[PDB]
Amino acid sequence: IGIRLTLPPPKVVDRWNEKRAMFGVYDNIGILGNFEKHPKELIRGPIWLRGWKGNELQRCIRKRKMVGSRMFADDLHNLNKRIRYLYKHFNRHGKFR
Amino acid sequence: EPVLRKVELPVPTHRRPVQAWVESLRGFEQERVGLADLHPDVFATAPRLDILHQVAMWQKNFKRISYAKTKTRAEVRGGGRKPWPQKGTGRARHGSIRSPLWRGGGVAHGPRGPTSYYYMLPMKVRALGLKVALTVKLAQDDLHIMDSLELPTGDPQYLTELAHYRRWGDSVLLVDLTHEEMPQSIVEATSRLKTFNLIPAVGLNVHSMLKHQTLVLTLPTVAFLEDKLLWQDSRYRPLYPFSLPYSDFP
Amino acid sequence: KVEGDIWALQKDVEDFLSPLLGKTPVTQVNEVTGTLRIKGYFDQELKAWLLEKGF
Amino acid sequence: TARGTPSRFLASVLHNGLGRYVQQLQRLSFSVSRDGASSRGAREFVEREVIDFARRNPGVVIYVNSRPCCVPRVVAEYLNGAVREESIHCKSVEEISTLVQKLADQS
Amino acid sequence: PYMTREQERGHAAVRRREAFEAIKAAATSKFPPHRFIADQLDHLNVTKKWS
Amino acid sequence: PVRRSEKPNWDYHAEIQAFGHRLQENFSLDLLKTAFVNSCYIKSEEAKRQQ
Amino acid sequence: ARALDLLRGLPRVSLANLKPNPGSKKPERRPRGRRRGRKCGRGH
Amino acid sequence: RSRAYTPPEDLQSRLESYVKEVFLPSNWQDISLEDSRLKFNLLAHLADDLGHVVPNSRLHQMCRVRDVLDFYNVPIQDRSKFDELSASNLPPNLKITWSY
Ligand SMILES: [Mg+2]
Repeated sequence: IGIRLTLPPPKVVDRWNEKRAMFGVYDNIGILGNFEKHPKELIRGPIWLRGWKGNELQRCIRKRKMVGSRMFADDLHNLNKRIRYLYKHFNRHGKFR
Repeated sequence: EPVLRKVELPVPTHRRPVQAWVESLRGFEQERVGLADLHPDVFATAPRLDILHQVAMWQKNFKRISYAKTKTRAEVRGGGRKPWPQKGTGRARHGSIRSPLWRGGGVAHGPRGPTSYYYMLPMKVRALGLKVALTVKLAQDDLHIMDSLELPTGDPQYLTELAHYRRWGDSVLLVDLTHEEMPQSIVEATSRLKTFNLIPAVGLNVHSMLKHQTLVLTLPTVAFLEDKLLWQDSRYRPLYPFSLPYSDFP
Repeated sequence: KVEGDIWALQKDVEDFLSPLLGKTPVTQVNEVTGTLRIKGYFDQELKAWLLEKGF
Repeated sequence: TARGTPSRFLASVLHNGLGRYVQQLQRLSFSVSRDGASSRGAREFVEREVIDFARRNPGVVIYVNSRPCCVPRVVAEYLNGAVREESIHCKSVEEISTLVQKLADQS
Repeated sequence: PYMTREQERGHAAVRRREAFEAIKAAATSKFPPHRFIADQLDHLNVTKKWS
Repeated sequence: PVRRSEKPNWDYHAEIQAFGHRLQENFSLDLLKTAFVNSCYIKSEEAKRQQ
Repeated sequence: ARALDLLRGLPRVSLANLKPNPGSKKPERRPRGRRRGRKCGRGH
Repeated sequence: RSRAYTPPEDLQSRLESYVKEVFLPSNWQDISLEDSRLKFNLLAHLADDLGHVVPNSRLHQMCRVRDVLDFYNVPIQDRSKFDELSASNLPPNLKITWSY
């Protein structure tokens, strides 16, 4: 059917462990540190999208203009494909016109 | 002996001084040694829990950038031709065996792209809310501010037994003036504090401000936070980015 | 940036406004935000009323 | 609907229309957790209404087992030998009193 | 009819003025809500523990 | 079907006072507590004391 | 100033309380259902 | 290691004695708390004799000696709920337990 059969694995999760303990510690970095470095650098994440959060089409546009010459050919053709798709997607057919 | 740590910035006359006891971790059963104050802008502003929830959101969404993706009507493998005879059978024709209507194809409007939600929102307001949460911890019988975060002992059990003896709370976050100048004994004992934590100067922030049951601020560091909130108080129109030199920046 | 028992300031603003337009003041405080707002622009005279209050 | 469900005519415990108001609520067991969110307002009954409840009609079995549990519970049994279980999850203190008295005036 | 055509002309005007005034007084009192802060504090208090 | 003596929230003194109050007719609590006891359970408990 | 003490009249303001201000965001209605949407932004 | 507090009987007299140890003039309750080290010593003696000081969040509202006596005259009854509700002497129709 569509249910489980027994009670599932017991969710051993310590909500108070170290790798979550400092979650945002030293993360008011800018005005609480005499303006040396903004929070706009403290994020450890991909350089395609580290803090210019536009739309989906914008997301891909930034991915291209940042790292396109660093992809295998499948990713380049893929990013080009969806970029063409989205450029057609924005201004063609929708609810508000 | 006594000690009276007033605030350096002149708090206005439209409120009295914001005073409390001054503590220390030196005495294992000897607290309440000295008493001092702070400006109303430091620990006695309006309650303003809404600002605190704003601080909560700007915290919990600050850096997370999820990576979950999918495939579109051209991404997953296969699909260029008409899949089967469109009208010979009684079935349904399609465009592909690789569109999102069949068993294996597309997750049509799923989260495309490793997305991010950074928010460098109003930083002075973030400061005021950080002050607000500090004030909340002040009134909530939680702001036990110590003179200096020295460790009179090396055992973490000394800290645990004092904390149960002080009836501080179930969780503790103690923060100092300088990380290199943080006392070696305090951090060494603190390294096994499985639920308590120690923190440097800039780290006083919102999710941290809810994180423990109570926070233990160092006295000169408390003044440092006051000065920071004071520079947060009445910031003129920025015409240059405040990382470079100014007239009186430090 | 109002502070204190703001409802008294609302009553005072209605009283000053009472001769100003006759109708009762359409005003709302923002108790969490610690503010007072009056429908309509009675601005310069309100600044005068606060100035004559001196504080 | 109705015809898909059974029937049971209007009667009493022991033909008590004559003798006396033989109040038919032998047992009733609310319970709250020491750290329990949903039973918080129900704790209010455990604060206020339960003493008032036994004041109003002491002749019933009032139970607060009050386990460190997940939700409030009402265990009603009576001289009719049946039992009805009443959830009180996320209810109001006024609603707690309403549930209590409505359970009381039943059979 | 119990009276002439011009006989009760205006015979119910003062109450008409009163009714129009009442409609005008009660009608247009739409404006921003007035919000207390203790209500926000109480909604904060809703996660209350026992003793 | 186990007896209600073997479920939660039972107290013999409490149930005895319930036996007093529920009928809205008073009684001597010690006398009634004795009265609810027959002798078969007395024999059963006396035999159970031997094990 | 009754504000701080009135706040002191509750338990510790934990993370379980930071409510968005009433009027933060209008409800994110999925364009469907028995009341809001039957054709979802296009009509018949 | 106990938060339990009871107001003493000689509180006004011991308070006047501690005030004299802190400072002289009439109207003892009208002495304000603008002074710093005097406030420190006064609260120190009051806590040392009493065993119960005001909350540090309550220190800022402490501005005079009358409220200082009053908060020291305020009874603080504290117990667990399984200890407090049970000790309210509820009627025989219920005996609640909190096995936590
Ligand atoms: Mg697939």
